[PDB]
Amino acid sequence: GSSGSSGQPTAQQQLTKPAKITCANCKKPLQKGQTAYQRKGSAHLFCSTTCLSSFSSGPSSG
Ligand SMILES: [Zn+2]
Repeated sequence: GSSGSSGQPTAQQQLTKPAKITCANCKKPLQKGQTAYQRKGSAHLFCSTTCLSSFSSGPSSG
């Protein structure tokens, strides 16, 4: 005979949704109005190209 778990224990606490917007690279408070950069099929914004590119990590389980 034998046994198993086959369970997925999940439980975390965090803010349902953010209040303000920040760069996904430098994490800077983008003033309301300033233009933001967004990649294709992605929900991440950036302050400027310099970051948009920097963020890109590469071939890492992605
Ligand atoms: Zn940035």
